[PDB]
Amino acid sequence: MRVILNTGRTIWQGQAIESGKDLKMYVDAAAIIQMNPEMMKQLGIAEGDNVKVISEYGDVVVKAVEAKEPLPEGMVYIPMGPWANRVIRPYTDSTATPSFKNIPVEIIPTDEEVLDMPTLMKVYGKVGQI
Amino acid sequence: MEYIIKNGFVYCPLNGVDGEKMDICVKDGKIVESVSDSAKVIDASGKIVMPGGVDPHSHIAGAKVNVGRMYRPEDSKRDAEKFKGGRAGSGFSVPSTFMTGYRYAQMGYTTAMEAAMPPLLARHTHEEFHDTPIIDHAAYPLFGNNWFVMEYLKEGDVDACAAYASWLLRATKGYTIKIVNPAGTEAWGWGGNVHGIYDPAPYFDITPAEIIKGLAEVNEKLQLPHSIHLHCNDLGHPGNYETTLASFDVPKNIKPNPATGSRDTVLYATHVQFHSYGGTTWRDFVSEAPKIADYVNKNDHIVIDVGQITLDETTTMTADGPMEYDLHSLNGLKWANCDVELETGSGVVPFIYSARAPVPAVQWAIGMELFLLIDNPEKVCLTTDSPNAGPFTRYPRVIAWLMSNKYRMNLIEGELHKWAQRKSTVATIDREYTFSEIAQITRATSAKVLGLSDTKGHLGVGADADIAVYDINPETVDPSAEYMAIEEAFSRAACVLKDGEIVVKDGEVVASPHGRTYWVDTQVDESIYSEVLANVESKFKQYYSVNFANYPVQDDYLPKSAPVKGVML
Amino acid sequence: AIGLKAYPELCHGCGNCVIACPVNALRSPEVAGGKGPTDDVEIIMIVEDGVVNIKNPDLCGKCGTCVESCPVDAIRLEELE
Amino acid sequence: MEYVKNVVCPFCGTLCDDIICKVEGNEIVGTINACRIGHSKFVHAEGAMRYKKPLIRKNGEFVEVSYDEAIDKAAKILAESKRPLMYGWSCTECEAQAVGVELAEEAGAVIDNTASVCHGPSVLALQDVGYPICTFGEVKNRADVVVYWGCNPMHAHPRHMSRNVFARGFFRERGRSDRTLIVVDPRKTDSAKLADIHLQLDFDRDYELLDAMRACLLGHEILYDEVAGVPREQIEEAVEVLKNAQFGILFFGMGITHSRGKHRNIDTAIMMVQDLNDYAKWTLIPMRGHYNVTGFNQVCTWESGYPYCVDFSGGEPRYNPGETGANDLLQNREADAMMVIASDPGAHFPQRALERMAEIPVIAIEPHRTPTTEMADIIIPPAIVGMEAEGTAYRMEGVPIRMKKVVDSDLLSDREILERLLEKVREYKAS
Amino acid sequence: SEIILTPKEQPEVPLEAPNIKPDVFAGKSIEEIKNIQIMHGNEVVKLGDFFEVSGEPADAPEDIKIIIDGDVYNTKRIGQEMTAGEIIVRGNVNMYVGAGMKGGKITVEGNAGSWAGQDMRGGEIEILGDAGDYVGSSYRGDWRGMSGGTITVHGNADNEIGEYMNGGKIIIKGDVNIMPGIHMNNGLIIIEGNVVARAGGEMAGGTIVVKGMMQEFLAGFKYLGVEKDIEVDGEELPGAFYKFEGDHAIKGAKGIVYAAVGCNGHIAP
Ligand SMILES: Nc1nc2c(c(=O)[nH]1)N[C@H]1C(S)=C(S)[C@@H](COP(=O)(O)OP(=O)(O)OC[C@H]3O[C@@H](n4cnc5c(=O)[nH]c(N)nc54)[C@H](O)[C@@H]3O)O[C@H]1N2
Ligand SMILES: Nc1nc2c(c(=O)[nH]1)N[C@H]1C(S)=C(S)[C@@H](COP(=O)(O)OP(=O)(O)OC[C@H]3O[C@@H](n4cnc5c(=O)[nH]c(N)nc54)[C@H](O)[C@@H]3O)O[C@H]1N2
Ligand code: SF4
Ligand code: SF4
Ligand code: SF4
Ligand SMILES: [Ca+2]
Ligand SMILES: [K+]
Ligand SMILES: [K+]
Ligand SMILES: [K+]
Ligand SMILES: [K+]
Ligand SMILES: [Mg+2]
Ligand code: NA
Ligand code: NA
Ligand code: NA
Ligand SMILES: [S]
Ligand SMILES: [W+6]
Ligand SMILES: [Zn+2]
Ligand SMILES: [Zn+2]
Repeated sequence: MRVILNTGRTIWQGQAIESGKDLKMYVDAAAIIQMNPEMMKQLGIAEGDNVKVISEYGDVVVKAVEAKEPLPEGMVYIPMGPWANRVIRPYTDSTATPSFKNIPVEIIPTDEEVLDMPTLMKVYGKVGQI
Repeated sequence: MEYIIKNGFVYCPLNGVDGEKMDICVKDGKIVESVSDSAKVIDASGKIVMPGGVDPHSHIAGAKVNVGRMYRPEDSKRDAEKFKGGRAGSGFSVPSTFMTGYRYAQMGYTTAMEAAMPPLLARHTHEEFHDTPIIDHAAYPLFGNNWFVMEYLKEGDVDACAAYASWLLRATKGYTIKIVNPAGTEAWGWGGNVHGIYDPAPYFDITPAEIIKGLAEVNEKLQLPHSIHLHCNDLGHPGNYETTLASFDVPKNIKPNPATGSRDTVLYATHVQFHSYGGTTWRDFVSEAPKIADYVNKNDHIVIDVGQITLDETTTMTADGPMEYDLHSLNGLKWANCDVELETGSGVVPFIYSARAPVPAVQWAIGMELFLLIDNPEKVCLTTDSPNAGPFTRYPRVIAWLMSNKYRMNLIEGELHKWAQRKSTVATIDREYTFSEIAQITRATSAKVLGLSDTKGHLGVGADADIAVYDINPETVDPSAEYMAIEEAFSRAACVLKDGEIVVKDGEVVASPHGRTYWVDTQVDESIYSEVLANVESKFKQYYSVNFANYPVQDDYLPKSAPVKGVML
Repeated sequence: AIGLKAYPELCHGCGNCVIACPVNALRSPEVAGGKGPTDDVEIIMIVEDGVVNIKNPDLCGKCGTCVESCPVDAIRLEELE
Repeated sequence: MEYVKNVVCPFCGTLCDDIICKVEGNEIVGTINACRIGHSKFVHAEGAMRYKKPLIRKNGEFVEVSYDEAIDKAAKILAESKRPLMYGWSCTECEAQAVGVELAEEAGAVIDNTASVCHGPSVLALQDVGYPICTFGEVKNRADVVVYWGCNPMHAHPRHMSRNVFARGFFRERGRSDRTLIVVDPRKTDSAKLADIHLQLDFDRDYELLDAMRACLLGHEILYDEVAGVPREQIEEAVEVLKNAQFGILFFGMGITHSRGKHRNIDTAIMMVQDLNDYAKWTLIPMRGHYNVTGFNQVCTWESGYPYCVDFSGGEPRYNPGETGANDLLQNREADAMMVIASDPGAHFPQRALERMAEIPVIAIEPHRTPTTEMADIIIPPAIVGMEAEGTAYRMEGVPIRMKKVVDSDLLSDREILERLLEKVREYKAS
Repeated sequence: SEIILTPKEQPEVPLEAPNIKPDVFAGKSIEEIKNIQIMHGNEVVKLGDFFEVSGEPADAPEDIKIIIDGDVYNTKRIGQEMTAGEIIVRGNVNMYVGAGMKGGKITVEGNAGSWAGQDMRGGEIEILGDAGDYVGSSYRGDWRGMSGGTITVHGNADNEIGEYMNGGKIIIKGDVNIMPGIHMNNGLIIIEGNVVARAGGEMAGGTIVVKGMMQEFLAGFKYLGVEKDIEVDGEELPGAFYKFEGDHAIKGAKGIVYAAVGCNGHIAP
């Protein structure tokens, strides 16, 4: 289904970045998609089920969680981090600042696993430069 | 290290030297009686030798200055430079810090004072001064709208207010009691202002006249080197000359008592051009500079600076928050503001002073009347409230206008709006300043009134070796006819020494030493000091947004601390 | 009986409850003005190790001011037994 | 167990300076007063990597090297680059930031901070229309109307509301009861749950709502019956609440800097705040993110004349956000090398910028393992500002506060690393 | 006289070439033109290092026609501040094409980057492809923008076209994205295609004409009615248009927005 992706802070994502972006708690805080219970019923999913998020700019697998901060109808929330930044709009409109918030995306349930932090970064294929 | 500056025409008003050919000897940062035969020679034949320039009022370091820099990228695009051997910089009216130090040194200035420092933001002023090369400097903390000052002076407790000022000058590493629109900027904390010297701000119930008188008494009880430094209420309004003259009389019966230096005046009034307006509105507006000049001529307790209009596109930045909002309401240009908790306010607005527009033309004439109708240059300093009336790089043009009635008449009869002739007496004044009088208003008056004349503003034995050499021959130049050569020579000094080391050679910067930070060290009765400190800390716990322990400026911020003593036990 | 109960696992350590409490504000001028205490003081609760921590429960009057100040229901008035 | 008081928190722009650190045998083991985030920065989480030595990438694996070897290779990269990008800076102190500006001049680099992904649009706006602000103590002591527009302080500046809203001030002695709290956000955030008025507007329509509010403020009719999902009558009522304030403060965040219009959303909010001063005293404060993002823009401005996106390729400074910002230089493939300091673009830049980071040399001056170190060729670990190193930081409304050294580290400070890098870049440029 | 610049391979680090203009080429031989300085990142290089040069010199810029016979997608500031003569680019250009130009003509056969005609004073710019953001805009912080000249884009353009415009004319034959005429003071903007949102946002004066559909508009505008067969600064535009005055969020605003009736019924109150 087509939804609007909003991204930003959570206190839990804050605690995780300061504890360690190499820990399991960062995957648990930032590789997630918050949604209203009504949207979870439309998709036929439950908390803890994985979701494939696709935009014009990329793709990512994140874990569904029920939103404790209610969303307007048709909006979802992925906390800021490398999972969110696989799919948001990179273009700056000649300002230097990308479009991190309110991007149209396609979401469907998936049996694929969420990628941990080092594995997710391998999608970019870093080539050693020295 | 030894230097001998040979065969120049010396101008040192404090020592009575008026263009005499003589040698100046230098050893390890000081002017001395004589040097050995191995001393390096600086040939000044056919040139003018003066003490290093001393600027008593400029906006060069701190919060309001940096908002002006940040929010004016177009001011930087207009004037961006990379100095050979130095740092990159930019800004025509609000230069970056390295460029500021370079441009003062290039025109032979070696000391400049930051005119308006908010106490809570003092660390910002000192950090900018660290990145300001060459010039010695000081910063003036603001007191005219401070909550502690207003509540102690309301009750007539000048002893407690003196203990608070002693602590604040040390905590901010400041030098002067600066007063800007007393009570008015507090009233601007609620969107208002005060009108005249008998109108109180809300709640505090203390008038501007009571703040001025009380702070002048505090200043002399603390035996500070400089006097109170006042920016009057009602800045820029037709008919404000009456408020100005009334303000000038408020501290007249207070006797000066500096511990350091030779100051003998109780009041310093800044950028008086903006405070000399007649009429009741802009429909019957006239210059009242002749009445202001007549008051200064007849009274012995006052020194002024002019705030001369340079006729440029510049930036206004002051601690007069409501005046800045009113300026934005008139020209519609971008407006910045910063109300600082319990202390002060500020605003920044760009401003175009066009020669062809009627109010800028009269404002230019008002400043010229103040310089030229004040008989004694010992009562005057050359300023532009930089950048408010124009950038400090225009001081050489101000000098050239003062030395040439031909330059003035070429502007008056040319582009300058006819209001300069109809609303002022400037076209009837043929007086031309001499080289001695120029030296008086650019280094002697300022050094003396600031309490620094034992070491600054003169070329006598015992002075710090801060020296400017200008490529002007006073035996052959006609300053009236050759006004563009005067302007050009004062803009690019042939040689500048700072603490006896060459920093400028043929208008180019060749060395970037760090300058000293002058600040005032005072000690009051231990019992009143302890009582005031307990009250200050209690008010921090309840009403400030920071903890008392983190408020004072740490020693790390002053690499060359130069304390000056006031009262001691 | 009804008494003060903390849920530190839900707490942000925002300090709204600490400041809003009239008992804490009366005992500490720093707290009255929005700061965490620096001077040594005995108050009902403080933010410690990032979460609300109840120190002197006997001083609580069960007024409900702290409860209105918490948007995440991390401090409550409920039956303690 | 020792208690170190009056400590400054090195996390967000609230820059709390009343932190108490619990110290046991050269280790910060706990805190008092710091929120959940601040506490997490101060204490070590078991299992998190804290690098003890510099590292260089070889062939997928990393090898430990000395500071001399790592700085030598980093200097060679910067010296040989035609368009080097020096990015981050917001989580270090002002002295290290000033060495950075000097190094960017020496290398002919572009220097830029996190403002280019944050309040950079607010900087573009304030340059065009102005900046009417105040310090936190004026909010605490005078404000009767507090607005949080497109910011969620309960999750992002956790002690901000307790310090500025619940606090009892000089003229607002009843604290929360003396203020009207307004929150503008498309979500029902934990900050909106505390508000007296929650304008739950349509996303990406703040500019449209602000146009209607400004026309109404100036005595004009609103053309449409509903704007950004808010009925005409309720827009008129919101404007009356603002006009009746004795002292109003507009706090704003990423909700309007990142969304449709970017800098023009801030521009219209600033102009509304300015025009409100004909009826009531009004000011604004951008909710600056990192504890020292503000300090970089202050340092960079006072030294060069420009705040961010500063290009020194031509010697004299030049400024063009949209051309000279980090994302512009990476996405347009102009940058040929990148030095990262005290920031994590690996985690926090969009995919299109990461694709460029995969193809160019990356130097990371970073203490912990992050997505940026996963993309790095050289890792140089420093002592952490506010815990193991001192220096100035600037709060969101420009108040400077000195950060403290609470415990000792054998690692070099960022300032020391940058001074050695500057000396080595000069040596390579000469040879 | 024609001077031909044939580009060699364009570098990945862009070139900045403000000296590519008839004013600099005037009075120089072919060998002197090859020595003209340009920037390649943080290094100063010669024009000849990145272009083959041929043709016939001329003493006056009005008699010079520069032909760039190839793609210069990574070359910035071509024609900056030119006063006379002509430039034809047989390919794309990067940012700042004709920035601050006072006279003469520039034709770009391909696409142009952002800031095409920034701060323009006079002359003509014609882009046969698409343009970026800030066509005919001002510089950061300045309240005084484009004061004259004509810019025509045959394709589409992006955001903030005519930002702070204070004279001249901009014609977009395709579509625009958001905020065309933002802070406009004077001048004329004609959009023959569509607008996504915020046309004339914060405008104080000037005229904006939209012949296609405006998806969204602004509540600060006053609706004046339908006007047919309109005429604006000599440009005759046949058909019916909804007329609006604003943006009344600005004090003393006198700007006009015309929107074609056929596809803007949802914009009229
Ligand atoms: N926990 C945590 N705290 C942090 C950080 C962190 O990484 N984690 N980083 C710090 C930094 S660098 C920054 S900049 C601050 C930022 O702090 P905030 O400015 O609070 O930033 P966000 O949480 O990204 O977004 C704020 C709100 O904008 C809303 N929003 C989305 N679209 C729109 C819109 O169209 N209109 C409006 N009005 N609102 C909208 C979102 O729903 C969200 O609640 O946080 C700082 N604090
Ligand atoms: N999708 C999405 N993406 C976003 C955002 C969003 O809302 N949505 N927000 C954006 C914003 S506003 C911002 S600012 C960025 C986040 O900005 P970043 O700078 O990417 O944020 P952090 O992950 O906090 O990175 C700070 C780094 O500094 C390191 N560090 C801490 N102390 C020190 C020190 O003393 N010295 C040095 N050298 N390093 C130190 C930390 O370990 C950490 O890795 O994210 C942006 N990206
Ligand atoms: S209990 Fe609630 S109000 Fe108190 S600190 Fe925790 S989150 Fe904040
Ligand atoms: S219930 Fe009332 S007294 Fe008890 S902690 Fe909460 S606010 Fe304080
Ligand atoms: S609010 Fe920000 S500065 Fe204050 S303790 Fe929490 S993270 Fe640290
Ligand atoms: Ca502009
Ligand atoms: K500037
Ligand atoms: K006297
Ligand atoms: K609750
Ligand atoms: K940690
Ligand atoms: Mg104040
Ligand atoms: Na939903
Ligand atoms: Na004052
Ligand atoms: Na005339
Ligand atoms: S930030
Ligand atoms: W940020
Ligand atoms: Zn003043
Ligand atoms: Zn001044």
